[PDB]
Amino acid sequence: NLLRHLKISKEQITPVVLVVGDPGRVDKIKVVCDSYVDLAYNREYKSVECHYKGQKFLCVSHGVGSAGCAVCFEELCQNGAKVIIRAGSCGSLQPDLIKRGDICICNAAVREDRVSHLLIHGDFPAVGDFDVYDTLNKCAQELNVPVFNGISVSSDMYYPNKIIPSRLEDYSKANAAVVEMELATLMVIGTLRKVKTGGILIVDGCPFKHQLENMIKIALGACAKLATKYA
Amino acid sequence: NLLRHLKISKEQITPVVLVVGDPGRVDKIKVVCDSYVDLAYNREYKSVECHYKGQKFLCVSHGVGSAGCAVCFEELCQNGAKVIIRAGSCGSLQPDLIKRGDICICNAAVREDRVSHLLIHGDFPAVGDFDVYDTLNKCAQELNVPVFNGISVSSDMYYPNKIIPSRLEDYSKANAAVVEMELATLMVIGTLRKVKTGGILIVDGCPFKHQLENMIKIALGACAKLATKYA
Amino acid sequence: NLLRHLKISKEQITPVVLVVGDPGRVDKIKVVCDSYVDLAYNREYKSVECHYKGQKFLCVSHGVGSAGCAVCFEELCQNGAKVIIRAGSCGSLQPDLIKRGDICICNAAVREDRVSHLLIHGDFPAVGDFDVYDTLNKCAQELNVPVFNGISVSSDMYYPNKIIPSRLEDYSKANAAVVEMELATLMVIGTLRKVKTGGILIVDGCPFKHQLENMIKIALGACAKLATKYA
Amino acid sequence: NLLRHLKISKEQITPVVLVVGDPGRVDKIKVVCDSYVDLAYNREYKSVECHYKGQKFLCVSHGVGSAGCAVCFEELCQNGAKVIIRAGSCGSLQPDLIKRGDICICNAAVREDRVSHLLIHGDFPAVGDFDVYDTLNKCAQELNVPVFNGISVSSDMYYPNKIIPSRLEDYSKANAAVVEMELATLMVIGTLRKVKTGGILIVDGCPFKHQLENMIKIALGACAKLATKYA
Amino acid sequence: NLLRHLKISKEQITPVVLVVGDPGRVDKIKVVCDSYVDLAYNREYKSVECHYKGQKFLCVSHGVGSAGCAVCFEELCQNGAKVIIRAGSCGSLQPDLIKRGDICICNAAVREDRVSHLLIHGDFPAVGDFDVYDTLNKCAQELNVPVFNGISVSSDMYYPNKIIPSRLEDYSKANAAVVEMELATLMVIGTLRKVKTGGILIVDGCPFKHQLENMIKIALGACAKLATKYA
Amino acid sequence: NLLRHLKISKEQITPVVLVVGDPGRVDKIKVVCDSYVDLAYNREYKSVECHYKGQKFLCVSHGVGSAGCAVCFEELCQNGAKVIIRAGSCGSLQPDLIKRGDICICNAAVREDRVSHLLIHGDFPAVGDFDVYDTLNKCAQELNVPVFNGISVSSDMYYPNKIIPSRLEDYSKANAAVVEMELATLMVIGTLRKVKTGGILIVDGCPFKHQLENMIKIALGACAKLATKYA
Ligand SMILES: O[C@H](c1cc(C(F)(F)F)nc2c(C(F)(F)F)cccc12)[C@@H]1CCCCN1
Ligand SMILES: O[C@H](c1cc(C(F)(F)F)nc2c(C(F)(F)F)cccc12)[C@@H]1CCCCN1
Ligand SMILES: O[C@H](c1cc(C(F)(F)F)nc2c(C(F)(F)F)cccc12)[C@@H]1CCCCN1
Ligand SMILES: O[C@H](c1cc(C(F)(F)F)nc2c(C(F)(F)F)cccc12)[C@@H]1CCCCN1
Ligand SMILES: O[C@H](c1cc(C(F)(F)F)nc2c(C(F)(F)F)cccc12)[C@@H]1CCCCN1
Ligand SMILES: O[C@H](c1cc(C(F)(F)F)nc2c(C(F)(F)F)cccc12)[C@@H]1CCCCN1
Repeated sequence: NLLRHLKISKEQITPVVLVVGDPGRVDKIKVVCDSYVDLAYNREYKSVECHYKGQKFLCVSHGVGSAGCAVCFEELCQNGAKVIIRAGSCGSLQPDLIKRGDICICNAAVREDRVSHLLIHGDFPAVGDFDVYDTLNKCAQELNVPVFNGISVSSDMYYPNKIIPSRLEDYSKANAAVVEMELATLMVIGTLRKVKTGGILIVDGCPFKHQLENMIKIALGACAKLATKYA
Repeated sequence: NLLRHLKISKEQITPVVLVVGDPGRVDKIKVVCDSYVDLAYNREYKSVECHYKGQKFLCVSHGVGSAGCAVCFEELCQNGAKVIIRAGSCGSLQPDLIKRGDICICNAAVREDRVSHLLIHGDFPAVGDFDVYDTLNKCAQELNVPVFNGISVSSDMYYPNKIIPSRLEDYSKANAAVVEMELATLMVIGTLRKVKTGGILIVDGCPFKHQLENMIKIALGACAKLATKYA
Repeated sequence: NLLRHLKISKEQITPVVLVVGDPGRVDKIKVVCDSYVDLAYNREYKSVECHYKGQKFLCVSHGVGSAGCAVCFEELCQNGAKVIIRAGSCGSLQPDLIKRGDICICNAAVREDRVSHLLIHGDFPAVGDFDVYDTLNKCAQELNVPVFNGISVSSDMYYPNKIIPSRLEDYSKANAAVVEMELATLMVIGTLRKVKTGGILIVDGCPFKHQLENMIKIALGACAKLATKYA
Repeated sequence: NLLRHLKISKEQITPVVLVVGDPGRVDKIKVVCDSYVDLAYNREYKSVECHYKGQKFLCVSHGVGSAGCAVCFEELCQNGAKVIIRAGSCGSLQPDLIKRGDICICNAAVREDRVSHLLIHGDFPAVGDFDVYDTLNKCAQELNVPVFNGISVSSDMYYPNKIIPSRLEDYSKANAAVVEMELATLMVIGTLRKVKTGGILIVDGCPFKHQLENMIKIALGACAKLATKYA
Repeated sequence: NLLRHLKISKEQITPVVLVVGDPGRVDKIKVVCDSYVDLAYNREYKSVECHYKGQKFLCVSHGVGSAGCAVCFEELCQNGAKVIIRAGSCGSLQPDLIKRGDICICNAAVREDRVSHLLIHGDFPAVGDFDVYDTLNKCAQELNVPVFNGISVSSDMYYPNKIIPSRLEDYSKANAAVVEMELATLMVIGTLRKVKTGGILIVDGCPFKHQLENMIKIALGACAKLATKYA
Repeated sequence: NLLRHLKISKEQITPVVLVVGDPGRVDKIKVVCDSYVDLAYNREYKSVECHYKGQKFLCVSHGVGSAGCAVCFEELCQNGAKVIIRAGSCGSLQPDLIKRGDICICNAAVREDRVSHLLIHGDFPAVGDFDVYDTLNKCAQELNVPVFNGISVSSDMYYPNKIIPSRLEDYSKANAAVVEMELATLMVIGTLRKVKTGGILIVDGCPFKHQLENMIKIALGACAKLATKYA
């Protein structure tokens, strides 16, 4: 009784799941835990059980882009996952303030996908669980890692054309901090299925004009903290 | 140099502002503080300086509905206000779980207004500041008052007709907790102007099928806590 | 058996109602009638029975903005009101032609609200009753007061930002005369509930780059004329 | 220097124009005037100069549907026409009240076209000139012909399918009286170009479940009345 | 048992129909066939039975614009027509490449109408039948007539205003070749009713900055080829 | 000078590219060619040079979903690819007619993504190149493999919820044949960048109520045929 795309079973699903885009990132994360168990690898979806600080939680890759990741997240959320934290990279939308390697823990997101709109009307917020956000922030503080907080623009467009103007500049003026491609989708799906979500991101560019290791530490720390509550 | 609709001046604006819909509610709130100073009353917008736990903060009425309240909130946000907490009433969207007199502290809202859409594209979240939410929650806990947390549906429609179906049932299924008329507007305006916002509401009905005093205590407590940081 | 927000009863509702935004305006209007009876004051909604030229009609304040005023107008329309005329202020959209203190009697309006869209699809016109418009015009003429006629832009945005362009310039080029915030809402609600509506406005600004007394006279005149038909 | 589709020249354009859909209707109208002059016939656009009650005005066919008629109306409005009255047939949207052969003089219309939306944002009303409406009504009264007044639903769909529900039932509940295909387009174009418009229609069906001659008389009467003002 | 607007009967409908906008074009086409039979002329809809290369097919005029032509096309498609090819004129959207008199055979179209949107959601393509396109192309080649291939922008706006920008420039950059007013409507209706459609157009202008006879030959050739299959 | 996500270089890009969703599918395809060269594997994007019938063309995996695949397709289209054919699986939208294992070669698609809408207005068709479609069809015929032809619904939603109705039933009634998740995106991107595209799909389910090998043969055959033209 395996999940259709993750090819893992319901019993293999822990309460806390760390998600990342790249299956290769799962491999670099697992070796930084105390131990791990490889579970499956199907398409872009790679699943490993991570063991860290006496706690147990999966790390799963979701692929690039909202529709791809919705299949991952739906399979998790409908099969016992209670907390999903996305860790990844992003573009800065405030290049004067937030620079290469800076880390942003996000509370909400702009819904520039389609799938969330196929699930619920556009007016509904893409918003993470406060507790997951508080936990992520507290782990950062404990490790003395400075971080930013803010809204991420989640967009299905990576390569713009020159016909329809990009809204990234509008959202920068609206004080959105960063840009990526899956957080909003995660948050809407999460909310609809009673799954607590959050997101922590490392800036690796700007669309306009050691830190990684720390980001990962923060994310694994938050997962261990959250996991403790369900064990 | 008075504000056009609030008829108060920039110097009279404290860092923290409590907002409520009804000017009569301002009067019932002020007398529960240690002392107060009546500042102005113009149209539906009543402003009083509240004194509570050694702290100083305004209580301002915003009127019914999103466009009316946007004029209030814009005048505050553009003239020195740093934290705005809305306190009011709402309908329950989960009548089995959340009942008459229950109190909900909200993290985000559904944007069923127009004014927010005239300010920023629909995909952008209506989301409150986490710190304001954490503060509100902590005051509740300190007073041993149980509370719910969740998304509020902010709608410009109070009296439905029978032509266009209401989305309230959709949003209830999407796990939105409550319904009111101004929170989303507050949150978008707040975000756009770098003003930290939040909302605490008391259930007084359902669109489908002592506690007040406690709500007010929580709200005044959070305002005093937040105010301390800027004095 | 009181109306929920107006706090008046069905029997207190006359066939003709004059509506204005500001409760203070009700007070300045009532004293210009032959006599009056104060009925209620709840939130921003102030109701007074006006007596003028042997006729009987209410003057009710509706607050600022479309959602707020929809609660007022729905309570009136569902409880026996047959004719509602809004009197108020507006911005000029044709500053070369229509200046400070000029009076505009409006036949239709731009629906830049939300509530009307929650009632009926966007394609439907916001249009006043011709008879109410003809009456308003005829009273103006009788008093030898010059007036303009045209479409009003009804917008939920008073304070623009600099992200999303305002449509006010588009509508000025489309030959819309004035701008305000509630007429469209009135007209749609009116049409949906078989209530005859209209609007007369005095210019008090421009968003781009004695007369009051006369406006009020015109409005009270039209109300007396219309009221005569139902008594 | 002929108009591109009407194949008439600017000098041949009178201040008042009667428009109808069918070129054959122009022929049946012209012979009921005192005299006439055939001007042109190109595609569906037939133009004749009508002479009636000592007055001079064109009767022009506009074809079926909004985009077709917009070319007619734009050529008229940009080349000296001041008043355009559409006369035609329609479906009843209130079959209990308004029956086969009843005549409706319309004040406004539902914009279920595209071309008007390519000219101006959806929120803007399709509304006729009050004076043209008053004139049409007064001619009816003079001839003792009973008439209805109301909003027409102007739709680009004549033959519905069974996938997307028709809004005709919604608009019937919204108290729209009749349905046709060009009035809204006329009214928007009219408003944008400072041309006074109106519409008088005879019911010839229902989408749900002697009089002609009188309609035509009313229309020719109104044209003669309006024309007198510019001669 | 006549069709309501075409005024022909079901038995008079051939499997292949050539459609054109102008009823006068039907007259110039019929005389180029081997023989013909005039069937009807009602409003802008002129129907003639064409006889060419031993084959039998109608030529029908559809009028200007999408809503008008939808009535024509629906009456054909619901009454036995299997193949509809539109032949007409268009504007070039690539003036450097495609010039006056050049001929474009179109595979798909931009849906800038309303009626198609009243039939099926905007996301659905306006696309012709490949076989009809292949046939049209092969007839061109047989007659050694050079042709272009591409998407046509079908727009309900002929005369732009200066408020809402035209999308024609956007679609030119998107590599749309030509512009006209009815192809998209034909293609959607065709697809919905299982009718095979296509379009061949001759450039006669640009919105920016012998060949006819050949176009007609190509169109009559394709109709004869297609007709052979059903006889 | 490697492509950012494909991690191949411009010189490694052939004129014809076969694309598939699953990187594992690339592996099963390559071994069926005469020979191959593994080029790269980064994230879900696996690239191999295929050698077949004396011809040279890449096979590249694009991942699940529209936004993910747009990064793949944009990198190809902007770096020398002239023909992209997608081969994959789909759901049947006509379960009576089109069954498990049946193969559909698609001419156009429904744009239920977001990224295409961020590139060009919704009215623009998602349509493949006719020549690629003709080639695919001819290879099928040569191998005596029966196939269907039609429109695919491309949707970003795989797992529906029960709040917002799925349009799949609407599109089935509109005669769309199949459903998948990337074809529309491919086709729009293709059209915008002057890249010829197409799609061949094998039915493996229905959302309502040997053949593989043949599909692959057809796809490799079409790629070899198309490649011959550029070598
Ligand atoms: O989402 C991450 C990301 C996205 C985008 C955006 F969507 F705006 F173009 N920009 C990114 C940037 C950018 F340079 F800011 F543009 C840097 C790092 C990651 C980015 C990447 C997207 C490609 C796949 C990996 N995630
Ligand atoms: O926003 C509060 C409120 C709104 C609405 C809604 F918008 F859904 F109809 N319902 C409320 C309810 C309701 F009964 F749940 F419907 C109770 C108490 C306050 C409500 C009120 C609205 C009227 C003015 C005072 N705030
Ligand atoms: O609706 C009236 C009004 C509105 C607006 C608009 F919505 F465009 F900004 N502009 C007004 C102006 C303006 F100056 F034209 F902008 C003058 C007087 C009244 C105005 C005011 C709005 C604030 C509350 C009282 N009614
Ligand atoms: O606009 C007139 C008309 C339209 C429509 C509608 F658009 F709803 F289907 N219904 C009509 C009806 C109808 F029967 F009510 F449906 C009767 C007479 C004229 C009608 C006709 C439409 C066909 C061309 C002549 N005008
Ligand atoms: O559709 C044909 C057409 C349309 C348009 C457009 F819709 F863009 F304005 N432009 C055309 C042009 C134009 F000059 F390119 F603008 C030339 C020839 C026919 C055109 C004409 C439209 C008027 C009625 C006859 N078909
Ligand atoms: O796009 C293919 C596909 C999609 C969908 C849809 F989007 F409707 F749900 N349904 C599919 C079906 C379905 F069973 F018809 F629902 C079968 C096989 C592939 C399908 C799959 C989607 C998951 C990732 C692989 N492609």
